[PDB]
Amino acid sequence: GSHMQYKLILNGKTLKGETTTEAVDAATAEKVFKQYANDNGVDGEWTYDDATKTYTVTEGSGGAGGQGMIQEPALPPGWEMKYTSEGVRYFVDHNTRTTTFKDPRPGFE
Repeated sequence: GSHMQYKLILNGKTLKGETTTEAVDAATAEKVFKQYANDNGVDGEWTYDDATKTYTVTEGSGGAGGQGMIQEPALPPGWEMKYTSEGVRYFVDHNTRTTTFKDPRPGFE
């Protein structure tokens, strides 16, 4: 009667499931399910649809590009390509501040 049903969907990776709760407020339905999702380690962009009273908590914000593992020329941010006084090629991880030998030729053929 005075109680209205509300849904929840936990779109997570190691935590996936659905549930339902009864409340007289929308804010209360949120707050109760937040404590519910909390103990499951699920928090995310809290979306809602007024047609179905479905609260949707998605674990994440985006997925980003699926392919593009550094396949472009030039040096990437924080990288230095410098040579020794003998013409030997070495790289500098300025991100961690260390030297590293990263050449496309393994063993220098």
